[PDB]
Amino acid sequence: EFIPHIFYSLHQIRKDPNNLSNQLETLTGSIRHRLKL
Amino acid sequence: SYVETLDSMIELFKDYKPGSITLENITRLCQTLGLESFTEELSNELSRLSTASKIIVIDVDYNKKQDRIQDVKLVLASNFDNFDYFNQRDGEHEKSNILLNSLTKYPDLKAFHNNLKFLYLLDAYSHKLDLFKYFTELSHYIRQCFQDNCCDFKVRTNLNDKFGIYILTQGINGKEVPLAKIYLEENKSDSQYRFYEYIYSQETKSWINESAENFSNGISLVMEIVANAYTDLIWFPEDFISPELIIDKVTCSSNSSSSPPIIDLFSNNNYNSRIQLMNDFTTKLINIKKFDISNDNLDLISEILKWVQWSRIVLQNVFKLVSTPVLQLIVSEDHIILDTISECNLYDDVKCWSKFIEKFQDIVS
Amino acid sequence: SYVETLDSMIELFKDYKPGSITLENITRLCQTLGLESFTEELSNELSRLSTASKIIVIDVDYNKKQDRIQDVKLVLASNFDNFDYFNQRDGEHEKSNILLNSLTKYPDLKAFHNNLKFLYLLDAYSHKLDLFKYFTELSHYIRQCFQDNCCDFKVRTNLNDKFGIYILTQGINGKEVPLAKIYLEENKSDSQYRFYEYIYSQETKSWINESAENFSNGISLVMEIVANAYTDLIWFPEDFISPELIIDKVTCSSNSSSSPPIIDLFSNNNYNSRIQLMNDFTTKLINIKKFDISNDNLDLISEILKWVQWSRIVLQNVFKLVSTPVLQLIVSEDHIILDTISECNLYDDVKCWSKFIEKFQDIVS
Repeated sequence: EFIPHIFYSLHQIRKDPNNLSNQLETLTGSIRHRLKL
Repeated sequence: SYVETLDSMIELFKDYKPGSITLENITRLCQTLGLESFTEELSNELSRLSTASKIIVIDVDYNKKQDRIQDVKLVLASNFDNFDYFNQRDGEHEKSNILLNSLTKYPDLKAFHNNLKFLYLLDAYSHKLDLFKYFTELSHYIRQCFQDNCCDFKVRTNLNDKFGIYILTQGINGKEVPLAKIYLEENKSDSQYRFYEYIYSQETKSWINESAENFSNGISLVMEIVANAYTDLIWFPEDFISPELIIDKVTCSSNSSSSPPIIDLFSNNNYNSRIQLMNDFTTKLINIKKFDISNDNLDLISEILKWVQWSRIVLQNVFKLVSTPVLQLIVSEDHIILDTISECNLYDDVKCWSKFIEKFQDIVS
Repeated sequence: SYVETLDSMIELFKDYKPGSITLENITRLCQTLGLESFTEELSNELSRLSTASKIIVIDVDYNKKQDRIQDVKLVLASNFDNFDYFNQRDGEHEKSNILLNSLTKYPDLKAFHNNLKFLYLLDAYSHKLDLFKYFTELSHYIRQCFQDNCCDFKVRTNLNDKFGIYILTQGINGKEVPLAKIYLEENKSDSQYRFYEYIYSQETKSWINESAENFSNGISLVMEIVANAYTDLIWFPEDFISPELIIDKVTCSSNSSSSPPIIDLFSNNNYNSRIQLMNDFTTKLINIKKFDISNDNLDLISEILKWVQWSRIVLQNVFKLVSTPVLQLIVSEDHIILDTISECNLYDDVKCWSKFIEKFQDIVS
């Protein structure tokens, strides 16, 4: 399953941009992983 | 400008994708507002999410078996326990809770987020000014001010699962129609802006500041005009209200030629062939959505509402009737004259305005 | 002392022979209070007596054929038109006019004179303190103060064709019983006594003086205890309330040996043979009828009423049961102990007091 994970990661992006760049980069990498699969 | 743009982008993302109603998204939303949050297991079937700030405590009961919110309770740590968080419906014995409704009747957290931002605003800016007390009492003072000034307006709190003081008029079918919403907003322009407690005195028939020592900083009392929506927009003379009291001017951004439909109707020869229209406006018409009515400006509520009502009953109907494909029709800021046949002004009663429109419709039809 | 004695004799004559209800006696009564009076002929059958002062205007309609008063209207020249001069009866659609009732239901002018003296007091002492406005609003502030303090007292205005704020309790049969009457009286002791406006703030849950500039001189807010009447008298510890707040101390004049029936019950061996009574009062018991509750003393209303209610439910019933011809009964100022079996104190709920009296009655019977 990639659809709910994409949704959720999308929402903690749009909820907390104030996270340090580390979390943003890691989470974007996670979304790139899910759409790659 | 980077911080202001980032905050504007964050506000846009919060509004564009509010998230689904889940316990985790409610907890994350509360934490994003700086609210302290903990989860307790009340039973094998029931979990409570409790969220707290300086004054507010919100308990959210969650049924683990049904995947649904069961109850929501607001508790204040103020000496004022009487804060109305229920919807005012005439004739229902069940006061419907705004916070519970915002989590059960809506598909997303947008309704709940807006109501929580309002409670958090009162919490952050309440001290010796208690804004929970003052905002509750203000609805009674406005209701009294209208009784004393013979204004045919109804005051309700909390309409359609949203916090606010709503000002209603009777519509053509006896249905109540919202004209304006009064609420508190953060003053983005001046953090040093002093917001005082103003009470409507029955004895003087005026607003009075009883306690000039009781103020909050960085908050404004806002009057928002509830458009039923370009023909349903309310237009004001540019000099009707001081420009310092205008919070939201709808700038027609310079790439769509929407004059007021009123001014396009002075420029476009597509009239009823029975009417010669004459413009006697001295000022430009501006679209205003939000007014600052803080402090000494509370007297303006009745004047703004009379204009909004006159503009809806008279001006908008005159424009609708003239625009549908020789008597002289003079239209000014405060008066309308149809040759020697009929006139009405802004200071006449609503019954005179209705009689003017009936006669005008009989001539134009 | 001649003027004070003459005024006391004049008050005594006014109270002893109020006069019959006739147009001439009503006119003379109004003129004796310094009210301007004129008589108009409205018709061959109807005459109006109009009486006026600074703020009050009273029209009395008289039917010449029936020899009877037909109507009475009060009009205020204040910006406050909402002064309640009707009796508050639950469930009657006809608000019965106090002034009209005082002239139609009573055999004499005594009821009308007392109500007119009260209106004249408000008229004389109203200025920027408007006492008509303040006295009307005070009934709402007291009602709120009891809701916020969880006091089981009902507030009514205008009971039994008399002006006043009446405080009622539920009696044993669910019948409402008056405990106290709040009203304004002339301050005979100090003409310089400043009477301020005090508002009950919902936000602070306290009485506040919003406008220390709004005062009247030579008036006091009086709380009178409504005795249902020597066993029905309410007795207070001498140190319960500051002696400066006591307007009317019933001095047992030195020629009738009426101790409090309570103190005679510590001296007289005619007890129920099952009870050993122990007195643990540290102070003397005094009979107080009237309290000054002006200004900062408005907080005392709830404390005085709790004492009056506790004294009626507990003390008076304990005394009745002990006096009707071995367990130790300790009676103190704020607590009563029946050996190890049952206790109650002044700070317990009314339900605890009732349960104590039921158990005490079961033992003593």
